[PDB]
Amino acid sequence: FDTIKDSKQLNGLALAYIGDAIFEVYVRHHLLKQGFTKPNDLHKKSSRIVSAKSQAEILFFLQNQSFFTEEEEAVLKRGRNAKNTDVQTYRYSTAFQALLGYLFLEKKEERLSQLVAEAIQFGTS
Amino acid sequence: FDTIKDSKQLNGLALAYIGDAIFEVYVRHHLLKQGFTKPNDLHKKSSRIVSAKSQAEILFFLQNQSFFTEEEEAVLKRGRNAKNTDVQTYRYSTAFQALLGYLFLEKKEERLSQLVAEAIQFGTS
Repeated sequence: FDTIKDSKQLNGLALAYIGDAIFEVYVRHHLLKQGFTKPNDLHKKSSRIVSAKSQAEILFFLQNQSFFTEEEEAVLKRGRNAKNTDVQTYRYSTAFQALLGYLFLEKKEERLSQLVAEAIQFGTS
Repeated sequence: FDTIKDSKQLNGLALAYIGDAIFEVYVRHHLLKQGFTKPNDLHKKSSRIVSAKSQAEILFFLQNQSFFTEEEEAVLKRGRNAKNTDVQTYRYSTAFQALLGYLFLEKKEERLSQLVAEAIQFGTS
């Protein structure tokens, strides 16, 4: 993908907007790779993993592992504050989505794969 | 992403399932790159481009350019026949989604970028 000029200046919602799609590709790819193959199977599986509640729970989990660097912490803060979903779950899921968006747009490919794998480990289990 | 064993044997719906997410990342990235930045802006933009009607129209367009190779034609046939949306628009959009899924999973990265850019040229305009 092309570099986007000043992508790191993007507001939290704009970062969360790309992050949410990125997470969906990783999760759907994961489920295919596990040998699921049926439609109603795969959509039930991915909607469960990609839901706001589940992304909130994932982020909490990763915070207790002290997974993140200070740069990533700053991007999560940006997403959490970006101006039938709970307020706190909205804030945390948007934080997680903004970080994925950020890592993707900044082309931190290795770190993004690491983070999503961790997220998927927890969110599937 | 890891290779998925016998990914090319996947049924049309399973290929369309990953293709649809892939298309969403490309389209969202495109809109960010164009310097859109507002939420209600970007979602209105991408839902318009990624809708079944618009993917049907895109595929028709590309067919008249005789864009596709014979291998890709076979994958479109698989998606079109995979067992408030119109029947024909469903069939064509699923065909387009299965091809993107296929190109992605088979790691035909250059061809996938080519196809999506063409799709986005037409679908935005």
